[PDB]
Amino acid sequence: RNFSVGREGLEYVWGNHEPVRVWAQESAPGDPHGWPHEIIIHYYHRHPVYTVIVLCGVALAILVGIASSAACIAKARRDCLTPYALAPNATV
Amino acid sequence: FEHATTVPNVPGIPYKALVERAGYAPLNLEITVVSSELTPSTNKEYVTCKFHTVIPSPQVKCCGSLECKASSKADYTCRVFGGVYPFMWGGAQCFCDSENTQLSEAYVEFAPDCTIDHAVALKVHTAALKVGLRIVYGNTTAHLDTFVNGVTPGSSRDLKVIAGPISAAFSPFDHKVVIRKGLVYNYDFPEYGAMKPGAFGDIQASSLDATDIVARTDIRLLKPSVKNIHVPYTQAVSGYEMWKNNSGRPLQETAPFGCKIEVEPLRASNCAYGHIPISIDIPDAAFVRSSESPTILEVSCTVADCIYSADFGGSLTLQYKADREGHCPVHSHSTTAVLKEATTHVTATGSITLHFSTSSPQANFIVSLCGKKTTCNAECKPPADHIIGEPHKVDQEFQAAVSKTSWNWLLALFGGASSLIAVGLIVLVCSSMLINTRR
Amino acid sequence: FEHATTVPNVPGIPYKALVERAGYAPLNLEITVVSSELTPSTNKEYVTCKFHTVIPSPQVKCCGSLECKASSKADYTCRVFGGVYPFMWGGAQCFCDSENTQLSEAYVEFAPDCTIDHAVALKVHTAALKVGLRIVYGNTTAHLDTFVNGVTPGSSRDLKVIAGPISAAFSPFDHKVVIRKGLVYNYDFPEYGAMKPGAFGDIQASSLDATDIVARTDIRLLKPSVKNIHVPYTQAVSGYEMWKNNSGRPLQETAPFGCKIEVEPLRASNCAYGHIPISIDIPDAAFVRSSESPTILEVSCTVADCIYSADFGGSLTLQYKADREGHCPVHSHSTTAVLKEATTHVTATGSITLHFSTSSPQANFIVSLCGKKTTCNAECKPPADHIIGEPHKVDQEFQAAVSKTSWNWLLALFGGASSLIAVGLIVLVCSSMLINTRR
Repeated sequence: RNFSVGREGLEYVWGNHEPVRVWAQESAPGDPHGWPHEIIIHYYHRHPVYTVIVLCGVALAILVGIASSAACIAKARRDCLTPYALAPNATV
Repeated sequence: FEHATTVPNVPGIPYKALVERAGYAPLNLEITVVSSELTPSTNKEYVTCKFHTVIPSPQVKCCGSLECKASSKADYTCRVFGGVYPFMWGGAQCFCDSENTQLSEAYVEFAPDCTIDHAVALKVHTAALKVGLRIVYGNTTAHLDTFVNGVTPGSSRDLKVIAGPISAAFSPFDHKVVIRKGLVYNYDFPEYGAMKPGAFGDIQASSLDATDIVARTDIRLLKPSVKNIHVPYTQAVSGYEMWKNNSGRPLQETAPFGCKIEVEPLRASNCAYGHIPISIDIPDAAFVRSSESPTILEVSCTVADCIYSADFGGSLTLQYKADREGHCPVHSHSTTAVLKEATTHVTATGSITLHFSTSSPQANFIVSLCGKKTTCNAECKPPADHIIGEPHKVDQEFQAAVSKTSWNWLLALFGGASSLIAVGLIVLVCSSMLINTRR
Repeated sequence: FEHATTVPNVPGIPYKALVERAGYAPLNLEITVVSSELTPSTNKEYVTCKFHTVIPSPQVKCCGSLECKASSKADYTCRVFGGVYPFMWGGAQCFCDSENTQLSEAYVEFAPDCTIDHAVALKVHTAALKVGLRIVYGNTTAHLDTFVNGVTPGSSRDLKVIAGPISAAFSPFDHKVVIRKGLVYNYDFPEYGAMKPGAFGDIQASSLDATDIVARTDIRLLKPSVKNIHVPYTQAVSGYEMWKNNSGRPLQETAPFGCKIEVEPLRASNCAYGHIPISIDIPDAAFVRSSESPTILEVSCTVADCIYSADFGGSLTLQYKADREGHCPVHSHSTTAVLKEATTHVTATGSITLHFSTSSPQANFIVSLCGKKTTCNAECKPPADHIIGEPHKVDQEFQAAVSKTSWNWLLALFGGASSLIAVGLIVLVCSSMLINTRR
C-alpha cells in the first residue's frame, strides 16, 4: 500500500498496535545548490506548481524584456535615422 | 521578570527561547507541550441502543368489545380484532366464536445489554482547550496545566503562566457527535423527540433507565391469523443496529492534526494545530546580573556538513573567547533554525560543539552564546531519508526556502528581464531629448 | 389528507384557518399554541457561592524548620514565619526563645449554606423551541406537544402535526448565563479556572459537594504580629457576594418578547416571536362529502358598526340561502381579519351575526361560509380605550392600514402630479408638432 506524506507527517494504524507516526523530509532529486537545472528539478520535486509558476513567470518576464527592449531600441534608431534617411547627401 | 512568546502547538516538541532581559544575565527558556486536552462543551441529548421489542401477553375478551388506550411507553401501539377465537395448548380459549375480541399490544424498551452497548448523542458547541505545559528555565524545571484562553493564570507555585487564545478556530468534533463503547463518530443524529424508523435514533431517552422513553419504529400489528394465540407484528429494523453496521470509520481514526480522541469525558488530545500565545512570569530569583554570568568577548560559527532534516542533521563547532569558566546558555534567535542544546559549560577560551535542525537549505541562522550573536551561513544538504519517525522542529517558509545561491540566480534573471526594458526606456528618453536638443 | 399553514407565534392566541379539502366540504381549523417551551442547550460550567475561608490551626516546630509544601486545596497559600513565640491561654507555647518557626495556613471551601445560596454558570446555545398545541377542527378537538424543529412529528391521537423551524432564530439567553435560586442573569462570567479575586467566580468547582475546588482570592497571610497566638490574614471580599450586591436585575425583567424565564431546566416560557410553519395531516374521515354537508346558494355581507382593535370590536352579519341545515364553517380568507366564531348551525334560510377583530380601519376582507366567498367592506373606527388586557389577534400591513378615503386622497394627489407631468409630455410633443406640421 502506498501512502503520501509531507512535512506535516502521517500516522498509520496497523493491527491492534500503537499508532505509528512518520514525517517526510523535503528530500528530492537534484540539489538546491547544484547547477540551475539541478535547482529547478529539486524545487519542482519539492513544489511542482510553485516551481512551474516561477519558471514560467521568469521566462515570460525575460521574453517581454527582450521584445520590449528590441522594440524600444529599434524604434528609437529608426526615428533617429529618419532625418538622415530623408535628407540626401546628409551626414551618414 | 515577565516574558511572553508564541509557541508552536505540538506535543513533545522542544520549543526554545532566550529571555534577553538585559538588566540580568540571559536565561534559557525551553517550553514544551507535554500534553493537551481539547475538551469541548459536551452535553448529553439522549441515550440510544438496539431497542428490545416487547409484545406482552395479549388481552382477549371472549364475549365482548375491547378498546385501545394511550400509554406512556415509547411507540406504544395497539390494534383490536374480532372473530379471533384464539387457541392455546389446552385448546380453544374462548366460548364465543363471533364477537370474541383480541387486544394486541406492543411497545419497546431498551435491551438489557444496552447498559453497555448504548450509544449517546452529544452536542458540542465549541472546545475550550486545556494544555499541560512543562517548563524549564535556567537550572529549574517545572510542569503546569493551563486552560488555553489567554485569561486564566496557571500556576506551578513558582511560575505563573497565561496561554491563549489559539489563533486557529480548529475543532475536530462536528456540532453533532455520538459516543459508542468509547468510540466516537460525528453524525447527523436527529434531535430528542425526533425519531426516524429504521435509522439512527429509532429509540431515544434521557437515560438508559429513564421511564419516559420515546421511540418510533413503524411497529404495526397484523391480524392474528392462526389457531395458536399469537400477536403477529412487524417493524423497521433497529435504526441503531443498522447505523452500527454502516457507521463508517470512527473519529478516533479520522480527526485531523493527529488528534487522539478519548471518552470519559469526550476529549481531543495531542492535537498539533496552530500556535499558543504564551506569557510567563519567570521569577527574578532565577536571574543574575550579566556580571555574574560568564560572558564572551568574541564568538564565531564554523558550521559544516549540516543536513536539513526533521532531526538534528545540522552541526557546528562554535569558537569563542570568554571571561570565565562556567555554564552559559545558547540559543538560535532566528526561528528558521533551532539548536538541540540550550546551555553548555564554557571555558575561558575554546569552541563548543553543537547540533541543530533547520528547514532552510542553508545555515543562514543567527546564533548566540549567552549574549554575543553571530550568523552562520554554510549550505545544508538534503538527506536520502525521505521519511523518518520524528516530527519536524521548524516550519518552512518561502521567505527563505529558496537557497541564496539559487535565489541570486532568480534575481539575476529578473535583473536581465528588467534591465532590458530599463535600457529600452533610457534609450527612448535619450532619443526623445536628442530630437529636441541637438536639432 | 394533509394541510399546512404558517401560524403567528403568540401564546394563547387561537389562530384559525380553513382547510379546503377539494370535493369535501371545508372544515374549520383553529390552531392554538397553549404554551411554548424554548429550551436552550446547556452544560454546567461550575458551581460557585460565598467562599468560606478556612485557616486551619497553625503548626509550630519551635526549634527547627518547617516545610512550605504544596496541597491541592483551593488557593492553598500557606507560608512560614519565624520568631512566633506564641502565647496560648495557658501561657508560652514553644520550646525555644528565638528559633520558633510557625506555619500559617489558609484555603477556601464552599460555605455550608452554599447548598442553596450557590449559583451555577452555564454556557447555552442553539435553543430549540418546544410548544404545546391545542387543535380544534370540526366537531373534534385535540391537544399536542411538539419540538418546533420542522422535523419531529409530535403526533397525538390522529393529528400528524409537524412544526417549524421558527421563522426567526431567537433566544433570550445570551451564550453566558448564571442561575441563582431560580433567578437567572445574563453575565459574561469568567471561564472555568479563570477565577479573579474579588469578582464573580471567586471560588469554583464542578459540583458543590466536590473536593475538586479551585479558587483565586488574593489571600495573603501576615506575620503573627501579636503575643497571643493568631493567624492574621486578609483577602478580597467574596467576589460572588460582591457580584450579588451589583448583579444587575434578572432576565425575568429583561428578557424580550414577554417570555417568562423559568429554571429546572433553564427554559423560556410563553415566548412570543415570529411565526411558526405548521403542517397537519388529517384523517379524511374527519371531513364530509360536499353533498352530505349543507351548502349555501346565495350569501351577502353587511358589516355592522365595527372598531379596529386587538379585541373583537367588529361585528358583521350575513344573509344566506342554503340547501339544508347544518354546521357550515366560517372563516376569513383575508389575513388582516379573523372571525371569533368558527362554525354556524346554518338553517335553510336566515342570517347570522358574527364577531370579528381587525387591525385595518378598512374592514375590507373576504368572508367565507361553507366555502362560498363574500366580500365585506366597512369603515371601522378607533376604540375609545387606549389600552386593553388582550394582545392583538392579528398583525397589520401598512399597505392595508391606509384607509379607503386616505388612500383615495393620496392617489388623487399623486394622480394630479402625474397628470401634470403627462400634460408636460403632451405639450413637449405638440411643440414639436407645431413646427413639423407646418414646415
